[PDB]
Amino acid sequence: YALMVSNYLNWMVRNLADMEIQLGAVKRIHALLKTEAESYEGLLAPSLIPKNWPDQGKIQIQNLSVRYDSSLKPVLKHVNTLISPGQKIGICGRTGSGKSSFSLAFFRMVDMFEGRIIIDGIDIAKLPLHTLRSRLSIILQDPVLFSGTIRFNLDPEKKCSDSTLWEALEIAQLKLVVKALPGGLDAIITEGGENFSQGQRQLFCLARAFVRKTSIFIMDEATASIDMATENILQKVVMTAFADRTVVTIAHRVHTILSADLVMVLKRGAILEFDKPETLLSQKDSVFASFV
Amino acid sequence: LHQRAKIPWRACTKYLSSAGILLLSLLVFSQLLKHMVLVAIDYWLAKWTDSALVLDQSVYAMVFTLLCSLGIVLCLVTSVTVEWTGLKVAKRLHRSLLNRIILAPMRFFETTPLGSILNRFSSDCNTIDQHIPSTLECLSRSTLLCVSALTVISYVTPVFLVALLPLAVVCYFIQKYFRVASR
Amino acid sequence: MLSRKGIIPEEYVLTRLAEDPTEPRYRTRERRARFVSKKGNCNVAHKNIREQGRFLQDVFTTLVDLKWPHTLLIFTMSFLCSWLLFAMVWWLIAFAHGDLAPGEGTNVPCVTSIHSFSSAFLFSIEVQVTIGFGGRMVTEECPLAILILIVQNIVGLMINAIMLGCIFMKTAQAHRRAETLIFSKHAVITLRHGRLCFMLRVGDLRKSMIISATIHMQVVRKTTSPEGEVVPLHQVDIPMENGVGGNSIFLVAPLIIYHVIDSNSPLYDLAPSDLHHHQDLEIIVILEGVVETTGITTQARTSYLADEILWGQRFVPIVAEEDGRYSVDYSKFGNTVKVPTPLCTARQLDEDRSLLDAL
Repeated sequence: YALMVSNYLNWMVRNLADMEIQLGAVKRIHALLKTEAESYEGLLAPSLIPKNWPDQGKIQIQNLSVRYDSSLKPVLKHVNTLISPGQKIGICGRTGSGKSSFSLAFFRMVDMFEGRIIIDGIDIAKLPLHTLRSRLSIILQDPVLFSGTIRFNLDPEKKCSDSTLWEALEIAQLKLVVKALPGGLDAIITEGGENFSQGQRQLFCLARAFVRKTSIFIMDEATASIDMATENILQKVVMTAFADRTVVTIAHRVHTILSADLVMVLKRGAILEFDKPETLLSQKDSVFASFV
Repeated sequence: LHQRAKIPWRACTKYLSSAGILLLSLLVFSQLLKHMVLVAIDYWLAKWTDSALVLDQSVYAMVFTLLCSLGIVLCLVTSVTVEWTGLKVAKRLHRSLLNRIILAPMRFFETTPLGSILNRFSSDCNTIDQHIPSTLECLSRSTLLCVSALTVISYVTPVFLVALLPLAVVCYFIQKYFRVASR
Repeated sequence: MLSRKGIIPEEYVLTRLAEDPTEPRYRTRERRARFVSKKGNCNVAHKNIREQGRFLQDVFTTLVDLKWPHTLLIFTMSFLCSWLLFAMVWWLIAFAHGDLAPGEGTNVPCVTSIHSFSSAFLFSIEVQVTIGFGGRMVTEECPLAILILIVQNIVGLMINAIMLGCIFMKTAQAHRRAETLIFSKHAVITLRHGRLCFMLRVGDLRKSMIISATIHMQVVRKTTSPEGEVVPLHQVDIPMENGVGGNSIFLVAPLIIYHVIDSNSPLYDLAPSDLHHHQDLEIIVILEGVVETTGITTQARTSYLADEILWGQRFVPIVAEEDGRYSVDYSKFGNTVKVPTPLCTARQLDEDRSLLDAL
């Protein structure tokens, strides 16, 4: 055993060093596990405080104080505005202050310092985030599709059949693609559709929005689209209005964010002008200048 | 100040705790018992040879045969236990990591880079699922063999431990410097 | 052997990507490299020196330079090696001559009363130290003993002569007197006679004078010429502003060593804000002179980093005539007191005077 001490001290030290360098890779994993937030704590009766489901779309924003870190820059200041049932108020604020943050925080994904984010007159500030975030359709400027089956991509949880899901998808847009699709409503989207289309992505987003049966559909203008594709998106918006009757679109495309119902400007972190009709905004001077 | 990042129990305990008590106890017991049998069979060989120089020898062979069989059996048990414990720890860590990452704020993903999350997910889980079990078994075997070897040496010659402590001090210094550089 | 041989395969499909560097702050790691320390000890580590034995050829300069404990070791080892070397020779010539074997009454040993190696070693001690305890003589029987006696005496006298010389040059050392020459920790700047001057104080603690005390002064700075030259440490000399333009100084009581800043001085564009910690200035000061008690020339050195300057202060008076004699109070030697000053570059002072005169 004296002979074999020489190659046991060596292994002890070397494996100690290897274990240290490898245990570093467990420290970093527990470091990621040390980020606890996003608690699904609904301090109410999840089935008795709201109804079966909110569907009216009369969610009037009342004194929504918005924050993300609550450190140096609030955005909203007591937005006392009401969206009437069916009144699709498409309002785009100042691109620098409240353009994207407003839509992002509409899903209770930001720090609401005070006030109450009403949903059809109900307190949605104490609603189950698992259920509340599912019955409010939205779209984003940067579309992205998770790879998998067309049914899985469009609506995995709902699992709507061909009679409902396929009919809605085909009617909304991409009828030619539907025929081209080798499988149809259950065909695998290759790598998220790396070569399918760009404007059809937003079209499928609106189709998936129509699949959740959610009355509201918060929209946003595409980063880039063709003139023909812009007309296709316009027809999709018209179809969405004629089918769901509710929408809230904050479109950065100023030369195409005019046709709407109501306008609201959030300049320097304040609501400088509100106009429930569109003609009230185009009648003024400062609001008209900022809207043209 | 942060150079001494060696975690004797800060991070090692987390790995063992994730495995569980019903598996940590079995693993430690199996390793200790297997090495005790190896010490016993070596000691029995010495006694049998000593009694065969001045010449019940069939009984020596019987005991020696029934000690090698126990050694082989204990080796298999220890190997299976170490591998199984590593698998369970890796599975539980991956499940917990996915569950927590699901329940996170959007601000976290917006702030922390996608590269950081992706790297410490894939690469770190692979290291903890295919390289830590083998390294732990090798480290355990090495250090337990070394303690066994020095104990046997001191048992054969009690004088040795008198000069072991100065020699061990030198060994300790070598270990410290190597680790600080090797990292 | 976790990965003694199994580390050869490579996945090459790793998910490693960019990560936060978390590099340490450079300001904390970087510290101003002083050319010379507060008390001599030039902190200029040399590099890539080609050794041609020059450092070991001048063995006597080396011997005097070494510390006393090392000189004592060399002193002891030189004597003891010679003593042991000749002890071997004396023992071996006796054992060759066959005089410690017989004990015969008619044989005459060539070295009387050699019975062992201890006797031979004691005989070597006696010959080279010149004690001669008489019990170990040299007879006339073998002429080789006489030759070895001559060699041992001459070697011993040479070794004693060399060690005496090294000791005498080590007692005449004057490096411990340069530690009684005292320079103020931090220097000041103040307008004396309407001219902005860089002051300083130097004092002597011993009562023995230093003759021919010469003060030099240099401004170490990284200076670049218009022609692309980048000198790393362009040592620029500084006038001492004496009464006869020389570098001489007569030091009994602590004196003020001030340098008037003019158009020729490199310190002519110094701003009080530009006098911070991370600044490229170091004002070397050299106080030479021959010590009167030994006649050996010395240097006293110090450096004044930019942060070691205190703008707009003056030194407190130190000498008072409390009794018939003059009294110097070294307690206030360092002390400085603030005084109003134009907090701007000295160039803007000459320009102001010129503009006022024209107006």
